Amino acid sequence: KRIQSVPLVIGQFLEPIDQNTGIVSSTTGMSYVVRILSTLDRELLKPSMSVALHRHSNALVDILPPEKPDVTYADVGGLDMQKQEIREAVELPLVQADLYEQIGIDPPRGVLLYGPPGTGKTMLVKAVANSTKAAFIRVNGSEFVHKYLGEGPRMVRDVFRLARENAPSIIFIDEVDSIATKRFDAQTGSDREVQRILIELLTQMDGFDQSTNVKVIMATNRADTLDPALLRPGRLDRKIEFPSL
Amino acid sequence: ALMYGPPGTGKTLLARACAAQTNATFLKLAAPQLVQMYIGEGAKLVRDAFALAKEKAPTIIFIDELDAIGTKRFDSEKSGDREVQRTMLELLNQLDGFSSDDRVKVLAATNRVDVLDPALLRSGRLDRKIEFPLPSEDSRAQILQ
Amino acid sequence: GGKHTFNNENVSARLGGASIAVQAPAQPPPYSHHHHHH
Amino acid sequence: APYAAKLKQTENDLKDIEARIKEKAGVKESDTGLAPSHLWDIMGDRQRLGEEHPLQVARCTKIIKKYVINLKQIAKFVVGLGERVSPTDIEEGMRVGVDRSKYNIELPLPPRIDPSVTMMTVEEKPDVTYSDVGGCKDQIEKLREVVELPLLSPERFATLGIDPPKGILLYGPPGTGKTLCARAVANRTDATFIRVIGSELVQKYVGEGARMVRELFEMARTKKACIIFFDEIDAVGGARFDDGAGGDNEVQRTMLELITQLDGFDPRGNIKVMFATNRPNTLDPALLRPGRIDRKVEFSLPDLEGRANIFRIHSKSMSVERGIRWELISRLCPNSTGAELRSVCTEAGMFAIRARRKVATEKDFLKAVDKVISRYMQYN
Amino acid sequence: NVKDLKASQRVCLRSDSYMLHKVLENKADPLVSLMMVEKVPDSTYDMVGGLTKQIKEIKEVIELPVKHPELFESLGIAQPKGVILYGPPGTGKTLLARAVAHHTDCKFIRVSGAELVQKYIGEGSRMVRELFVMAREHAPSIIFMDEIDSIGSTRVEGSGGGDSEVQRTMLELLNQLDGFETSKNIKIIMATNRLDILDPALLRPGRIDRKIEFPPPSVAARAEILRIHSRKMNLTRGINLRKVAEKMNGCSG
Amino acid sequence: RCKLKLLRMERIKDHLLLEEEFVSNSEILKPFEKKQEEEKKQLEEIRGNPLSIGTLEEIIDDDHAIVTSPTMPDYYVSILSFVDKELLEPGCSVLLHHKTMSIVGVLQDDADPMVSVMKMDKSPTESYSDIGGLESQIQEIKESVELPLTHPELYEEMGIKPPKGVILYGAPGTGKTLLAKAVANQTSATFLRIVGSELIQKYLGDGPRLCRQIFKVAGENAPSIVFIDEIDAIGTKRYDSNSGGEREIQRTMLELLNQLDGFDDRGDVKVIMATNKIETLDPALIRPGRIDRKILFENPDLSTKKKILGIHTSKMNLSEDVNLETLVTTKDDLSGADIQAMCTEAGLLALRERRMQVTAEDFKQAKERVMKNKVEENLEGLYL
Ligand SMILES: Nc1ncnc2c1ncn2[C@@H]1O[C@H](COP(=O)(O)OP(=O)(O)OP(=O)(O)O)[C@@H](O)[C@H]1O
Ligand SMILES: Nc1ncnc2c1ncn2[C@@H]1O[C@H](COP(=O)(O)OP(=O)(O)OP(=O)(O)O)[C@@H](O)[C@H]1O
Ligand SMILES: Nc1ncnc2c1ncn2[C@@H]1O[C@H](COP(=O)(O)OP(=O)(O)OP(=O)(O)O)[C@@H](O)[C@H]1O
Ligand SMILES: Nc1ncnc2c1ncn2[C@@H]1O[C@H](COP(=O)(O)OP(=O)(O)OP(=O)(O)O)[C@@H](O)[C@H]1O
Ligand SMILES: Nc1ncnc2c1ncn2[C@@H]1O[C@H](COP(=O)(O)OP(=O)(O)O)[C@@H](O)[C@H]1O
Repeated sequence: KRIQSVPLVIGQFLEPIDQNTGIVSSTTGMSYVVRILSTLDRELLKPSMSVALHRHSNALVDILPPEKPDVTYADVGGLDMQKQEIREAVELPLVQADLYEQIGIDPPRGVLLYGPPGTGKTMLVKAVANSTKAAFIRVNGSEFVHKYLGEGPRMVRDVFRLARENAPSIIFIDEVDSIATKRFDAQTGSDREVQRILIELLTQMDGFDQSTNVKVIMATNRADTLDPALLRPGRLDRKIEFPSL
Repeated sequence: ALMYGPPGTGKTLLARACAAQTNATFLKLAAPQLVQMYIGEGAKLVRDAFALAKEKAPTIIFIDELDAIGTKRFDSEKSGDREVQRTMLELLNQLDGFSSDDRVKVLAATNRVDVLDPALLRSGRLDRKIEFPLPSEDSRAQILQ
Repeated sequence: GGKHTFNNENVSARLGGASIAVQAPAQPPPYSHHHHHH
Repeated sequence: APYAAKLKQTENDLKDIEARIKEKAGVKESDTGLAPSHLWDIMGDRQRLGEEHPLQVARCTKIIKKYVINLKQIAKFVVGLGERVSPTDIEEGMRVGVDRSKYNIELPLPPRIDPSVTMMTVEEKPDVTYSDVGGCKDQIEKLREVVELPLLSPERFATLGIDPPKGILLYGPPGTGKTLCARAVANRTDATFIRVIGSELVQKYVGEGARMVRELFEMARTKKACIIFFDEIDAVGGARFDDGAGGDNEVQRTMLELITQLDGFDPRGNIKVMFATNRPNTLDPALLRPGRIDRKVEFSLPDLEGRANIFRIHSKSMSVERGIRWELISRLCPNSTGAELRSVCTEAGMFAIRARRKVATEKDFLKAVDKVISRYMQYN
Repeated sequence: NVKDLKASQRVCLRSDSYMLHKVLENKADPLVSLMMVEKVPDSTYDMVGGLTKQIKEIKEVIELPVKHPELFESLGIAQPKGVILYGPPGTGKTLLARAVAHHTDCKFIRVSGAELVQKYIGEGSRMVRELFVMAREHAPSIIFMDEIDSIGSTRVEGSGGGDSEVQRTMLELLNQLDGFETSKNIKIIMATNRLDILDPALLRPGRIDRKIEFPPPSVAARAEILRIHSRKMNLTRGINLRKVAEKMNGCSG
Repeated sequence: RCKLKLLRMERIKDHLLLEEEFVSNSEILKPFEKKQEEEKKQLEEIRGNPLSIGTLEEIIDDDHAIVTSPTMPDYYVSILSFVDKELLEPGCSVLLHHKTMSIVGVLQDDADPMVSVMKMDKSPTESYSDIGGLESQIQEIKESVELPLTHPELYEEMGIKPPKGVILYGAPGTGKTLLAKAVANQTSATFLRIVGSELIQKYLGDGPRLCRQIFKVAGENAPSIVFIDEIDAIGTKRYDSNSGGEREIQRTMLELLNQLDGFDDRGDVKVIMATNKIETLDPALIRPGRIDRKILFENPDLSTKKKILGIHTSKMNLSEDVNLETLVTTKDDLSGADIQAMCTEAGLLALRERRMQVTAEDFKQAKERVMKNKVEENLEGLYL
């Protein structure tokens, strides 16, 4: 227990090779093989976690582990039944699940919120987080598009890599009609990548993944433009509408 | 100063002249003579020259192809993208470090102006400009003779 | 036999260039002769 | 079912026995050595620990009335001497010798001479001549008049009153002999030559390739009357642009080590330049301005007469009957290049070998043409 | 011993003496997360219904050359090396490759399109090659792919090449010298929603020896699709779900 | 098949060989020389256990030299005088004592790993007579590549400068990549298997030196053969390309066409390039000087197919009623590779009926499947 005291040195686990030996690529720069000690967990290490080492040996010692929306359904105006439907789609599946299990079904995945702007779409979704306490990721659809090839779909795959990690989690997108609209064909190189964007987005939900994410909350200004292949039931099944005037 | 305009209007030549007629010293440096591999090889080089020119004064500076460093802000965190521009960031602070009392006088040259960073063109640093044109037909008679 | 250290640092710069891009919208003429001008 | 029981295992037994050999011999490798002076190893150890320690080089910057230095890696010291002479032999600049422990000076040594440029000089002279060229008789005359006459007969150019040019460029379609006439002139040089490898100017460390450019010339004007042969400068002498990606940003900074060095404040004496391209439109105007390029040449395609003298070169080594008439073959090979004739002279010979004759004919040439070039009624 | 060292492997060294005392494994390649599966999915062949003839071709090509392939040496032909499966969305094709994993006994790799691309020149075509080597050492193996990197019937212009160069290396791996000489146990599956757009090159036999049509169902077809989705519902008595299919043809599946 | 007596001769000779060498090693070895007793006893006495590696930028006579290297700075170093001192050169590689630096030995090449991968160690079993679909396309390159290693008198008596490098294109499914793995079986010289996409790397100036490696290693290891495949990867066409990635593709394309023919000659290196679409690519890499001919593959005719399936089907029983000779009648827009599938599916389609030997129904039940996939090439039908 002595050497487990200070002054340690940091690193970064990579992978094991045996019941009592692993490896590290520290911050100092180099890579070293090193033996873990007993009196220590094992269940919690395999990823690129954080660690602590003994300096001269470059041994291993011990483990070390580690926006704020303020609104509520009275701070909002009225908008009664629209609120009622996302409480069904979003609030229940996060704090209530036996509901959807015993009946013989699975939850719906995310929704979209069509209707003209300046209408409390985005703020509603913030309140939804504020009650359910879950994490929240806000982002805009004109950011997924990018000029360097593949500099977009790296994005759409990157957020989910963490929106699982900080689960339970949801997403809002204040505009998706931009990068989403039916097209009969592409006679162009740029616009073809817009399909490579979308087809990964459409892939992540439907392919194998977790279940606590209710991620997609597609915002827009209209709904008569999207791909019905995006509207394949399983992807989105709760259209939502707001006043205009 | 600055001497913009196209290839062949007599840019580098004229600096071969002004270094002669004046009874002062004179200096030279191509721009890529500045940039170097190591991460502190350039900036120290330029703080020397202007400092050396405050010494040995009065002096004159010549920067032949400013189109290399002076382009724009190539935003990045990579090594090769930073060490380049960080030279330019020294050049500016060198221009805005002294006054019009100590008797240096810098100039420059280029084949391009639709490529380089306007911060150099800001009022005070390199203000007076020269639009070296092509030559009119009367001038054609002098040059051949 | 030897007491000196080495201290292999990253004093050198470096770079990786594949600045691959997409659009190239440069210059479409659909009026190569204005197509009867009138 | 009868025998296949055996073949399926005996066949899969070989590999067990084959690698069973790999576990029988061992391994063998060498690096160096020597037979006759096999007893080197009496002077080595006595040479080892003595007064032949290693040093750790640097180069000075100032000699204050002590001895500042700068290591290769950025680490600057201020030091003194042992037995080496302090005041006199040394000066600024040079490469030196420094201990590994406490950093005293002990020994000078000359400036740096990069390997690559000495990997870039040519020493053994190729074989071709202007009599082996394919009868592009004019264009050579514009070439050599740049290169050799200002080095052999300057008494003409100078006395009449002309400062000769010091730079050429070659451009023509491929297969035409741009590189041919340039490997030639090295034969008739009467001075050195350089074969610049364009692959060594684009290293992946900034401001490096340009360093190789200027040293390429510091060694030149050291020497007397050097000349230089670039090739495919479309790689390096590309145009310029501004992009916030701009991934060709670096290579632009190299070429500027060139053009500033070719025309400004005359580091040049008598060194000439030679280029070559297949894309003479894209490359930047600065590298095709006078001063840099006082001369350029179009290796256009051949004509029928000159087309023939290509055959007379590539045909001598051959077994052929006396009586073919080339003035068909030329007429019947429309606008085409040196090489596409050299393939033809060849493949007339190959179709012999396909039939095991021993001497060619007149038709087999024609039967080659239809195979190389490769009917129409609306012209007859 | 210094002769069994399969070269380009990965070992230990002793500080202050630089002497080997262990050996490690070839893996720790960079792209492994999406590049394989460590825990299987959950689905199986009776979670799926409405089509079974389609299955019989899969297990004819996949499992027979792996389960006991002595047979083909009697039958005097070549093992196959891939398929492809087409049809509209909402039919259950990407379903099946989740489900095939459960009942393999050989491992499984999956690549949605757009994971290959990595925005540099050759970062892609280094990545495909980093895939197949990870197969052979882990042989046998199956690969599953939604593919549009191979979209385009080889259009000819500037920056749609950067994926073509990621396309063309893979054609080598399936019928290279070595690939045709090595790709004997490695195997492949790919999917799509269209095949009017691809090359004619992937679509040859030697790379995909047969292909599949997944059509949308009949009415009596669909009835079994509901019983499986309703196996956990309560299903009050007086149901004729042979009718609900007919009241509305689910034009999907 | 009773080939076995032409098989049981050799493994017994792989055994008598196995008998010999261990015996040749075990105590009929005769170790007593000064080499194993004095030479190898001294080197490890002064050569430490670790011998670092580096380069050298310059040298001086009398055992005084210089080094450069990544981990350390430069040095001024001596020599021990058993290295063949009049061998080494700038740019070389070295063997440095560890405690002190000292040039002790030098290695032959230490060129790069990946080049040492691409070479052949095995040999692919395919060969001539694994294919018989054709007569000329095989021949028109064989005389470039396979005779001069056997019968070069026929190229010096006639006395010419032979060809070195070809290309082989055409519609797919026709056996391009095949025809390499045949000739590489029966060459007696080394061989290299590549794709053009392999030789572009992200970093700026790693390809153009790589291509200078393999056209070096093949030169020194003559005679030699190279095989690029799908070269339209990198060498397709050039444009001005206001960008920064497309140009590093060009530099490789431009350094390659320097290697194949430029100032200095290459040696005896015989390239073989492949491609599916020429006219949409390949500007100047395709000319003489570099590739002295151009082969055309196309989807077969009738009479070729008579010889294609016959070898695919020289093993199946099929003895009943087939009458192949009107099975494949017209062009039918099918290559030699649509043959291999039909012999396959109709092989097991029998098997699923738990019958082994085959009839025609099993064939046509396949042929209808393949041809079904064909796009409506005559979607026009406008041209009566
Ligand atoms: N106005 C002029 N008077 C005399 N000579 C001239 C004039 N313009 C051009 N020249 C001739 O051109 C050459 C000088 O060109 P100059 O120095 O302008 O090139 P540059 O534009 O500096 O090239 P870069 O801009 O690439 O450095 C000299 O050889 C000179 O003889
Ligand atoms: N005029 C000629 N007479 C004889 N042979 C020629 C002639 N021109 C070209 N050749 C043949 O072509 C080869 C060199 O052609 P050339 O010098 O045009 O290549 P290049 O243009 O440098 O190639 P690239 O355009 O790819 O750089 C020689 O090996 C020679 O066999
Ligand atoms: N026979 C079936 N049994 C069970 N589920 C089915 C069946 N057919 C369709 N499904 C449903 O269809 C969905 C899968 O659709 P499918 O996998 O065909 O689209 P996809 O293949 O993912 O499209 P793409 O691969 O182009 O992204 C699942 O949600 C699944 O429940
Ligand atoms: N005459 C023939 N005899 C036997 N097989 C043939 C014949 N012609 C074609 N094939 C078949 O064609 C297939 C090879 O196709 P091919 O090698 O032409 O593809 P490829 O275009 O070379 O691929 P890549 O473009 O990646 O090199 C082999 O499976 C082979 O069975
Ligand atoms: N019913 C409402 N009650 C309270 N505030 C509202 C209401 N409708 C709109 N707002 C105001 O609109 C703003 C947000 O508009 P927003 O929903 O962002 O438009 P969009 O949905 O187009 O992004 C907030 O500042 C909010 O105060």
